[PDB]
Amino acid sequence: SAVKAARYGKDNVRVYKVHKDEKTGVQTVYEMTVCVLLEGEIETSYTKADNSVIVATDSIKNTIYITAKQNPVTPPELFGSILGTHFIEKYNHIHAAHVNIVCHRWTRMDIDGKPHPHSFIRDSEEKRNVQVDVVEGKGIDIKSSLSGLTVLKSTNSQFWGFLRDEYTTLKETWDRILSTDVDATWQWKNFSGLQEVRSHVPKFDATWATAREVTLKTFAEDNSASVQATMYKMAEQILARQQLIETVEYSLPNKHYFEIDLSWHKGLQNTGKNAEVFAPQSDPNGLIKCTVGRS
Amino acid sequence: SAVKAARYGKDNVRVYKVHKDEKTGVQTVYEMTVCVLLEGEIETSYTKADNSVIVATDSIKNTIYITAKQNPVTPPELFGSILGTHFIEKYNHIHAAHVNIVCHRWTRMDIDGKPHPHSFIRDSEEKRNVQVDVVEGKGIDIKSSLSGLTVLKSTNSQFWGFLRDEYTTLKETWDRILSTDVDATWQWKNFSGLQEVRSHVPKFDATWATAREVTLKTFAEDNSASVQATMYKMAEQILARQQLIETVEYSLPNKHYFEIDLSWHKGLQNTGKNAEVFAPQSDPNGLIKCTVGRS
Amino acid sequence: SAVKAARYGKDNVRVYKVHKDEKTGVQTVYEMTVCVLLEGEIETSYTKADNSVIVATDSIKNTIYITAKQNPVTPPELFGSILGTHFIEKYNHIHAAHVNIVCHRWTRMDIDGKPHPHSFIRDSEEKRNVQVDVVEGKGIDIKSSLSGLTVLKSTNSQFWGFLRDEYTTLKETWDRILSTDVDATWQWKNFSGLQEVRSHVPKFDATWATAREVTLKTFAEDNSASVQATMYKMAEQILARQQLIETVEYSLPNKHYFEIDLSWHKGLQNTGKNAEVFAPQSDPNGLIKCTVGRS
Amino acid sequence: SAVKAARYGKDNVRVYKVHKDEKTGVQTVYEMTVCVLLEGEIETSYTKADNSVIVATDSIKNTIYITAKQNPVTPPELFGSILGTHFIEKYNHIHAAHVNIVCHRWTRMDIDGKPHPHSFIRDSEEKRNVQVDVVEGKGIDIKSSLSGLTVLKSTNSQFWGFLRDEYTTLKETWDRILSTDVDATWQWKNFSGLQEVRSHVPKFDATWATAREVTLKTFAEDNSASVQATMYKMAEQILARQQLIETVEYSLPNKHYFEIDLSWHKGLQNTGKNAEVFAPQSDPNGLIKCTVGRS
Ligand SMILES: O=c1[nH]c(=O)c2nn[nH]c2[nH]1
Ligand SMILES: O=c1[nH]c(=O)c2nn[nH]c2[nH]1
Ligand SMILES: O=c1[nH]c(=O)c2nn[nH]c2[nH]1
Ligand SMILES: O=c1[nH]c(=O)c2nn[nH]c2[nH]1
Ligand code: NA
Ligand code: NA
Ligand code: NA
Ligand code: NA
Repeated sequence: SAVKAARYGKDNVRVYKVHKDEKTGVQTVYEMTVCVLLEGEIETSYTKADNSVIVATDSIKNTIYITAKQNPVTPPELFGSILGTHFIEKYNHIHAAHVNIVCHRWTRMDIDGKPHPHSFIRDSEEKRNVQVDVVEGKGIDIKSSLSGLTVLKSTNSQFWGFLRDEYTTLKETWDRILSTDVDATWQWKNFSGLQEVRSHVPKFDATWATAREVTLKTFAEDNSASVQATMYKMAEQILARQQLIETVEYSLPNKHYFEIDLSWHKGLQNTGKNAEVFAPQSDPNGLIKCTVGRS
Repeated sequence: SAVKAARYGKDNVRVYKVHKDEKTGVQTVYEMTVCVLLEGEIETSYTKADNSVIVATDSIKNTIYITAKQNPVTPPELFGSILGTHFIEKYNHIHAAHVNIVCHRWTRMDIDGKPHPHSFIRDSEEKRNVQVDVVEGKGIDIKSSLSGLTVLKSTNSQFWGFLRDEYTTLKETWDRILSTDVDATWQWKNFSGLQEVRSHVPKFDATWATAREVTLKTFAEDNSASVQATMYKMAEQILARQQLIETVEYSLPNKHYFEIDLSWHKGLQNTGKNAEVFAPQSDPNGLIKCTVGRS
Repeated sequence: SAVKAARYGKDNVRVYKVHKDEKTGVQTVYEMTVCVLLEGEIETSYTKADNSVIVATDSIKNTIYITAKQNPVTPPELFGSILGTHFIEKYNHIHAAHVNIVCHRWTRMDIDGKPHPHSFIRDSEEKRNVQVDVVEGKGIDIKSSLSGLTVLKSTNSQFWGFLRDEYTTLKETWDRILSTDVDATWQWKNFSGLQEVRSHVPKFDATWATAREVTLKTFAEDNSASVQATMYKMAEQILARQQLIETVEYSLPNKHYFEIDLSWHKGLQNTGKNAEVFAPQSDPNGLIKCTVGRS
Repeated sequence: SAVKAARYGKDNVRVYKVHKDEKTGVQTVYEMTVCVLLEGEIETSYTKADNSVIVATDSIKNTIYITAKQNPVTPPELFGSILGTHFIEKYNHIHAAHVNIVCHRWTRMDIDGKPHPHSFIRDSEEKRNVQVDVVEGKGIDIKSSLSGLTVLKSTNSQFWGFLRDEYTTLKETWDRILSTDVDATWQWKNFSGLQEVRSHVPKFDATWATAREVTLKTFAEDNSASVQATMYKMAEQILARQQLIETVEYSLPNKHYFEIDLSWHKGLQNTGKNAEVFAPQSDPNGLIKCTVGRS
């Protein structure tokens, strides 16, 4: 037998960081969950009990906090690139660092219509994430994303004209509910290393903002022919607004809301145009995926 | 043996309802999870296999949808009272109906600075809940609450002067992080029945708004001596602003953020005044409770 | 305003303990999650920022580990009683200690048909729990339970003869699936203090074993007329086998499995006697409760 | 813009199936959660609102139940292959079917030392899974796995000799706790189609059994030099016992149990040889991965 692939490190490292402006008293907080997995000349730790090649996961944990202490933790694309670069530069035998960061929301509170200098609220479990793969001799590959953005529209969603055969029971509809949890990923052009990442720092926050804004506006305004058609429109627009992105990926569940026929009860009408009460379905759910690139 | 207590029904009933304004095109959505448990002369279903006394849980489920179809689902205090009242009035042998409602957030989207007529976003897993106990001959007892309101302040929290003995290792602090998940309950004066509940309908939304506003403002502005002291201030203010409430209950975890001593590493200073990077602790957590009433 | 009730302490304290037999090499592990909440003359911590009355939750945490170090952690009824007793005896102003313990399963592995001296497997998320309320001048009240015991029977469950009216759509059935997650609680006679608890130590493990054995055997062998009827039989038997228990409580969801009519597809028969494929329903679910005592 | 990749279908389809022996009265149950995602000439559903190319996800759901009705659902490798094959053979424009199956445990109960004909218990959340990719012109690729197998050993785990530098604080140890959640995957030689899968049916259950048995025995008996070294031994043995497997993948968290120094309290000794009480750490955790193939 032989090791064909191997990576190891520390997962689920919770990190908080605060910035305090000594002049204004305004404080700003950041919270994330970090995973760092390393690859390199480490096969003998698996095959020969040779731990000398292992950078202990406990040490990787320490390194995550130390790096957050000495560097900005925002935008996460930059932090992840600095962290990953550290491992491949520090250890000669480590050749790739895989950094995943989940950013948690801490939005400044408004109290009496004025932003508070040091109080925050978790407004939704929506996350901003990055996957930063730092590979020696192959630069830095970054995938940025937003996830857990849960939305619903109560009309202006349709689904008709689909294939009908002996397995089909679904009725065509010209007016249905559409609800999903948005998982959207934009994949950046390869970067040659940390300097190139630094040269584009402002584009990371800007592109995340565009992705979110396009997602929400398209969802709200598209009289949707299907999840497929709507998600494609989102991807197209994001690609047109940031030329440094190569592809856009969407992963969308169709979280179904079923009509409830109540005509068995005193002839109550609750279907079609009379539909007011629906049953949200926890499972199963449609799952619709696509990766969109440049023609 | 004998039945000392018994209640049964349907839990986890997901319900959506939409309101459509035919004139303006504006739609409004409501989503909840409902539990209804009944008590009454039902002991023989347990002791003698006598199912004739059982209103099937499947039927309770149907009744929840039918009631949502024929009545407003807001405020949840009203809906729960109508639902509970139905069971005790409809079935002679049913003497209590216990209705729990969890309201899910569907906040209208703003697109290009203008509210959208039929698109919504789940802004946080914060819930608005009610527990409505409808008991024949004993009126309606309502407990309203907000839960899952997750907040953090990065300073203006203290904890010193606590008891110190041979079990104590915690250092006193004059500046720490405070984060919690707010669970706040206001208990209403007993109502004699559904008419009395109806007579106070506007106070339900108003009191929920006050509870939330007081929670947030007190959390942000109190230079906290402890969780205990801060939560008490919240309770006091809510009681002073709604005389129909008898008590206010708070349940607050202290979700700890620990300093990370990094001086072992190149003498890095990250404690006390130099503290920037912290380790959020998933567990354990302090848990602080109190019920506040009128003197 | 005034404090009407208050309790505080530390929740979610994970604890592991190992016992090593120096003679045989056999090791035995215990793992639990502990919550300790205290009551007493502590109202001024809430109303006057008087932290001198507070035993810090961090100290309660330390005390949990120290007590596990100096005392057996099994049976959990005993450990919880020792822990709770400590707080009310150690602190004059603390008058009640509320101890909740969740015991996690670590079952010894069998390797090549022989029990292994120090390797364990988590065989199910089924828990064994206790709630031990130690109240000064009122002894020790213990509620023991098993929870998360998930079971299914594929026949010998029925439900017919229930009430039918204009809200009823459920068909009567003489053969259905029954699945539930068992939550069973036995409430012990009040104990005057720790000595009395100690005098009954062997009965705690024995009664837990009986409760589980009765639950499983009754579930498997009862041709069930309803959840209500079956759970009552379980409670009766447990009460008859341990006279130190006063009441038995069951909390059982009916986790529904629905038939799937496939006759629309090539006349496939999958209902009634031909039912082979079913759709498990995640929600909603029936919820059936009862507390059984002695006549 | 252009579609670079696309797949869609139904996720989280819960399925139960029962087998009844008319002669013996013995019944056997199977429960799973199924996902089916399709690829093919479907890009116009995304780019041109052309739903004619869409096999509705609702129809995919129906097809999953119909296929379970007409075919054995065990072993899951076979069921997934039959299901995936159906879609690519039935629809000319569908060229790949991706089938994921999670099998849930329903182990027959033993009552009074005798196996019960129709009562089952969920003994752990451990799952048996398959990923079956059916691609037209490229056969069937199957990955089988076990997951959520949670284990602990209280000694005979070591970790010393790892790299030590300015980022290192971890002490070397010659006796520690090792606990993990086993995720083990065996990847089968490509199969040319469903007939070839059928020709190996008995090997699927046998290889799952071997994987589990090897996992448990190696975990229990290896005086472990590291997670890396131990997992490699498992992979090697599985590969040596089934020549139709090409690679074995392990994904193992190191779920840390920390010593608790209590010497600050009355000089209590709870470290090293005196270590009895430990603090399980929920996060962070080491994460160790490797894919092992044939040399
Ligand atoms: O938008 C939709 N896309 C689909 O592919 C589908 N299938 N069923 N319902 C659906 N809705
Ligand atoms: O606010 C706090 N209250 C407490 O009771 C406590 N105990 N430890 N830390 C604490 N912080
Ligand atoms: O056992 C049952 N009890 C009930 O009360 C019930 N209601 N619907 N189905 C049911 N099954
Ligand atoms: O088995 C282990 N492997 C590792 O790579 C490691 N790092 N810290 N502790 C560890 N334990
Ligand atoms: Na390197
Ligand atoms: Na009545
Ligand atoms: Na006392
Ligand atoms: Na095809």
